Amino acid sequence: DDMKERDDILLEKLNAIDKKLESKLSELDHTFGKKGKRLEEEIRDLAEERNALTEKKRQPLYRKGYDVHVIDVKKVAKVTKGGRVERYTALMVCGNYEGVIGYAKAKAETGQSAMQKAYEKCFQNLHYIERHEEHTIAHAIQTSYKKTKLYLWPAPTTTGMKAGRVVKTMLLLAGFKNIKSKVIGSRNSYNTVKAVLKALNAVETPKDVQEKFGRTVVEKYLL
Amino acid sequence: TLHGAVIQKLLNTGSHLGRRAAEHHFKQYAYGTRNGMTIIDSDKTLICLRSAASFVANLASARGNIFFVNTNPLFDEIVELTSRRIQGDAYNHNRSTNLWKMGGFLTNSYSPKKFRSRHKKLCFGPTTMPDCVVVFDAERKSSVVLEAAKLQIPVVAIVDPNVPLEFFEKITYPVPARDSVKFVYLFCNVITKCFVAEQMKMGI
Amino acid sequence: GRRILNDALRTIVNAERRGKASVELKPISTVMSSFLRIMKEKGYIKNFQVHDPHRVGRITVDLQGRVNDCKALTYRQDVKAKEIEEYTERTLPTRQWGYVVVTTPDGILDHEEAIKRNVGGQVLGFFY
Amino acid sequence: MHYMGLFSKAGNIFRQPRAMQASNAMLQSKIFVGGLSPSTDVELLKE
Amino acid sequence: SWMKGDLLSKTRRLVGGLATREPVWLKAMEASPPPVFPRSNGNLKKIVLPEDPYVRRFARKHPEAKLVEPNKVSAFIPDPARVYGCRVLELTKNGISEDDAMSVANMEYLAERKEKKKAYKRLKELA
Amino acid sequence: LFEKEEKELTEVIKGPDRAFGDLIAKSGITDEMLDSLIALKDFQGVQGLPPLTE
Amino acid sequence: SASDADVQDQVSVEGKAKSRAAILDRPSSLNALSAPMVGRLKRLYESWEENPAISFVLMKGSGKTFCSGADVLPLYHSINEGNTEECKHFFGSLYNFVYLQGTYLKPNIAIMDGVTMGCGGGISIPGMFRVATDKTVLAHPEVQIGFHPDAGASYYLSRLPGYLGEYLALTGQKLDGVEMIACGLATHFCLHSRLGMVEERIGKLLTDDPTVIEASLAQYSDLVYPDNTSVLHKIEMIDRYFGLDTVEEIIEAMENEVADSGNEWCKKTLKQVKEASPLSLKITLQSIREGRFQTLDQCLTREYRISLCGVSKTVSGDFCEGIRARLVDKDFAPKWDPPRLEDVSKDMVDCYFSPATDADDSESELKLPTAQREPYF
Amino acid sequence: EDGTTNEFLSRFVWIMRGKVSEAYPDCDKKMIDGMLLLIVEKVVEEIERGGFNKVGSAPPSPSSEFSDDLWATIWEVSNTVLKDMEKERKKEKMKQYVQSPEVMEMCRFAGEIGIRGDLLRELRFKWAREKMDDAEFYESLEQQRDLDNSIRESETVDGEVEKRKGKLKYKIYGLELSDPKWVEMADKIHEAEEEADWREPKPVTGKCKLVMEKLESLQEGDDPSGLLAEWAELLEPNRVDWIALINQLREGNTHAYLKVAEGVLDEKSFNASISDYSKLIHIHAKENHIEDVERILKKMSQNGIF
Ligand SMILES: [Mg+2]
Repeated sequence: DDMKERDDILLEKLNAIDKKLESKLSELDHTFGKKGKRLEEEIRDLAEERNALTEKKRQPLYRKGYDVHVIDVKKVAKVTKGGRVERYTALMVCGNYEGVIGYAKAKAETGQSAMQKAYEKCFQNLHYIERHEEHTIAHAIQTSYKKTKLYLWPAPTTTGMKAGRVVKTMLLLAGFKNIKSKVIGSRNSYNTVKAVLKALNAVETPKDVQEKFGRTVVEKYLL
Repeated sequence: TLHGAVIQKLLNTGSHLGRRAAEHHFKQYAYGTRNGMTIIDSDKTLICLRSAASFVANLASARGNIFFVNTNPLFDEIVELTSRRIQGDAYNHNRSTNLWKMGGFLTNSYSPKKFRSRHKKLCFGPTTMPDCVVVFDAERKSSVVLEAAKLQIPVVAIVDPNVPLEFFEKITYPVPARDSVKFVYLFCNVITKCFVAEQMKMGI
Repeated sequence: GRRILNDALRTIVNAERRGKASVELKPISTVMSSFLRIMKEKGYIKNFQVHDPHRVGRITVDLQGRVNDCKALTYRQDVKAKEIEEYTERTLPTRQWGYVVVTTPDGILDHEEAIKRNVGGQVLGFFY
Repeated sequence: MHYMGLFSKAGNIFRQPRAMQASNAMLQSKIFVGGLSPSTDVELLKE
Repeated sequence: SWMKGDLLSKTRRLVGGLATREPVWLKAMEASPPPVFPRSNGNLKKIVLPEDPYVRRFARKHPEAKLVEPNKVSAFIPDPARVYGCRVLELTKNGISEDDAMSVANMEYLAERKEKKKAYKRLKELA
Repeated sequence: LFEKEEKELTEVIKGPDRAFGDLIAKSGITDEMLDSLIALKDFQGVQGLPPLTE
Repeated sequence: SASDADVQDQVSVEGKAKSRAAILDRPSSLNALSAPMVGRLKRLYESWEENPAISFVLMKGSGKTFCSGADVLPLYHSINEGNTEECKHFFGSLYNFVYLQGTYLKPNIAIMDGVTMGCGGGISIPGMFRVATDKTVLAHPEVQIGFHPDAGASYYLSRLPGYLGEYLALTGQKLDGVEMIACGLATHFCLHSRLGMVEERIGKLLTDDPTVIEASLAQYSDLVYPDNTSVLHKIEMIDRYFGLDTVEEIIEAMENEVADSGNEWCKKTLKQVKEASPLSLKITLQSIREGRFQTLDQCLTREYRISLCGVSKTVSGDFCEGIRARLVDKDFAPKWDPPRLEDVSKDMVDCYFSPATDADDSESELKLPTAQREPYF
Repeated sequence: EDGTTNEFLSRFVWIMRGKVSEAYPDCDKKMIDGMLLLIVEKVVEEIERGGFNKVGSAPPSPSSEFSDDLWATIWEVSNTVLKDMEKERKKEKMKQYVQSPEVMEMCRFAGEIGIRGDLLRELRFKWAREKMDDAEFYESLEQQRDLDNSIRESETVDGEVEKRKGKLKYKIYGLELSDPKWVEMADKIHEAEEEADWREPKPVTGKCKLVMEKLESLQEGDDPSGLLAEWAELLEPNRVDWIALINQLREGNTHAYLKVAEGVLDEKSFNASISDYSKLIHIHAKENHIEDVERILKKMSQNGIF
């Protein structure tokens, strides 16, 4: 339970520094001269200390049990008068096999640092996806993002997953088990990621139909 | 009925007189059009007021943090007294009068600051993330609604008849009225009385 | 009938997307009234009223924000009683939610009732 | 709806506020030219 | 993100699936949900009064007349035109010809103006 | 002043009060009670904001 | 099936996000219940209680009438054709439905946008939330027809403050929404014109907390106070004139007062009392002054005993007489089997409250699944 | 405490009258009332001598003024009152402990699993019962602590020194308006609503519908006094109800329309102002009844208005 008190002591130090800074800033208006200059220097030192304390609260955290995979690493270039300025972008996905899925994109100078930055930011945009009996989607869904048109179809329980690299990785991390899919049009990887997240969230569950229409939605084999 | 008296107090405050050419999303609050104005429904004003006041009061039991943003010079003192009463000793006049001008003061609340001069005075961000933002911005001078929508924070704000759809859809608790001085005072009075009545129930 | 039927259905969907409360349809037809009765039974519109049905008809429909798309076929489409389910699995975009409305000797039915009655006919359209 | 339609049968409650009436009086073909209004703004309005 | 729904429903769906920790404001929002109002067909009806045609000429009649707003009063004390229209609505209310009702309201307004003038004269008399 | 008041009140009458619907003027309900009726909660021992004239 | 299509139209069901509302749809007889209507409502409410996907339930009436009571003309014809099993099955079904409403496990909300008489209040007023409109009228004219305020009306009338329950049951005095919310029968009040706001705000709640439902109803409701002409201002007259033991003391004290100081209220109470059947008054007075100290199931049990006695014509034909003279002949002058009230003794009114289950016939006792429900009202 | 003492007495006076009427059937109601007064004096003497616990412990020796079987009946009657009181309180505690939120989330998990119906009801009742049991153990400890603190304090400070009911208390939405300033506000609101012509007519429900159906079937020359008194007894008309009847009768029958106003010309509940006189003289100037014009001017000048 030491994380909570570790944050609490930083909070108390920050509150004390804020009160001291307020007390000195109150007197700067009426203080003139060398006394004002030494108050300016003390205020600057306090500001340096408070910046150093507020930097420490930025501790990124990952979650245990989650899997993170790399979808794309590209080398992009910018032209200046001295030559070509080359940077790297990495796109990464994460998921916990139980319905939570996320993605992030980042840009750095090296191929390792781009993956590190996207790995840090991968846990900040997480969606929840509803599955039908923990293995397949509720119904077939078609949607498009720009020029990337994506079709998904559900399957019986002993079929397997029929998908390309990007769609298969995303659905495997989300926690689907029996889905057939097809990508028609442009096959840009970043637009494929976005189109998959659009399709997986456009699916209407039987509970959603139940709430929308006020009727009872029954499985047909329970009839 | 007492309800007809409460409604005319709302009408006495002058909060039913909007501006011309209301948008599509405001005709569910509008009533009619007369003398070059859109007449706002006082029934829906009262219902929205009760919902907003109940939410602000119900934060007190959960011990939430409420952030006030005011951009109009006409309501300086009322918002100052409301923020002093609700926020308590953890109140900063410099922050409450100057931090809303900084762009990205919530999405980037941990960026460093530097002392330069007399300036417009130096103020850091909040140490704690707020749980609710109460807005008194009608000219839309600050990005507080956009940042709160980006960071998933509830927003209580008073909506004009000419509010854009983009700004309207991110407002959680709209209160359809014209923000006159009497209605701003009445709004802040209901908020303060509800919060202190909730605070007294825990012995504080 | 197909032109005015698709005309009224597209009017309904276009006004659903604007978040309105009522629509008015003119010209009208008995086929259109029966189609709207099927929609009311399945719960996609709340109420509908027919005014002056033998001289100059007009229909007022009250909406609630539940219908996604309504189509009426602009061509002739035959269907037998044993082709209804296989046709439904290829006509609806989601293949689960939505009803195909056909016309039969027994009347204007949807696709689930006509399987029970074992009667086919001409496909009029579908809503989902 | 009930109460607002009641209170329309009362005194003059549809009276324009001061700001709206003042903007109406602010507003009340074409305009002055740029080289004329700039001369006016160069001579006056420096106070 | 790419989830659908408003703030309360999106947050509820997120916290049900153990994606995010529970925010503090979730319970207050569940105890006090935001308001809802029915569909409106996008049409605003221009509010009108039956006294409107009689109010009209009342600015030509008794030409310009009283003004009780610059003279900031209250939004309940009628304004000349309003009382004249009320009188002719309840006047004509009883059959009485329209022009004759206008004449008998005009005469009583002018008698009131004479009464006000002699009140001001006695004000100057006791001043 | 007795001769002044009655004669100052004849620039009034033909309906001296008017305001057919001014519930605050005709009754005597206070602003604390009105704020109590709004929000549906009792306000006794509750100090809120200073008066607007202050 | 293909045989139930009339009853499907008689009891319409409206579905919402997490709520179900039963709407009474009988415009010919002004929403008067029948045995099919009560049985269908029992099945619907049992299934909605059994379902976990429904959070609260509602009851509405369509038109200018909420519910005018029950069908007595069909019972009259069934008695005239000889048998009594239809009446017995109707009474047990209605009282079972009232018991289910009183021990219902979810929030139930009853909207009252019109008149309410007889069992129309008994099906709703034990509910968790009662909403009354400005057009709401609640009355109990069973003594004019010769019947007793059955269907649990001996419970909530007996638990009113003062002797107001005795006053209302004996005199058949109507009430308003403000008077209902003053007495505590109605929980919330709202106008007629503002009904679409509240009826959809409740329609799109996704909660099950009674505090949340109550605060939403209060926030969308209306604020009222009773006028100077309200019935509750005369509660000291109610106490003074209705607090004695027997009905003869009441009527003679009221006659003496109306003779001496000529109070018009005692005259109007005399006119209200004199129309009713003299046998029923003692039954109703004993019913209220007993059911003040009994629970809902026991009140239903001895109400069923009184009902099954009074439809068997054990001692009188006041029931059929009043029904025929107020519905069939419509002469407004019925002639009771006791034409006065003093000849009615303790014997025949004990024969109404009698334990007929001691006559070795279980079918003359109302059955109730008290162990399975484990009642708490 | 006052409620349970009054309810004990209120149930007791109901049951012991019926027991005395059979134990001594020759005794009339006055002797029954005397015996009841004596018995209700000695039972409150019993509960001041030893509380309610002594009433449920063991039967004591009766006094000489009553026999032993009368005290036996008093004992049985007091015990059947005690069981009823305890049962009612147990059921009202189970009523809220069913919907306490811990049991609610337990049943929510059970319903998400698939337990439904009688098993769900049974488990919900068991969990509410366990909540009740834990609450009663906590209150037993709290009462033992309170009594020990009181007796410890008493020993330390000794060692240191040397029928009829009726009332309305208005309460709406959990807000009390029991002060008389609220009834004054209600009066001063309702009078202004009456004054500004903003009151609404009462609904015409029940018998009153056929009365106006008769008023639209009235004949020429018929005296409407009996039906008018019948309607004034039924619906107690104010000015707004009166003018609503007038306006519906305007469409109902024109000769009956002219009868009613004439009949009413003097009633204070109508609030006859100058407008009614002017309308009634102009309609008969239209209808050419100069003698009726004289009659309405006579009843106008009778009230001092010229
Ligand atoms: Mg290509």
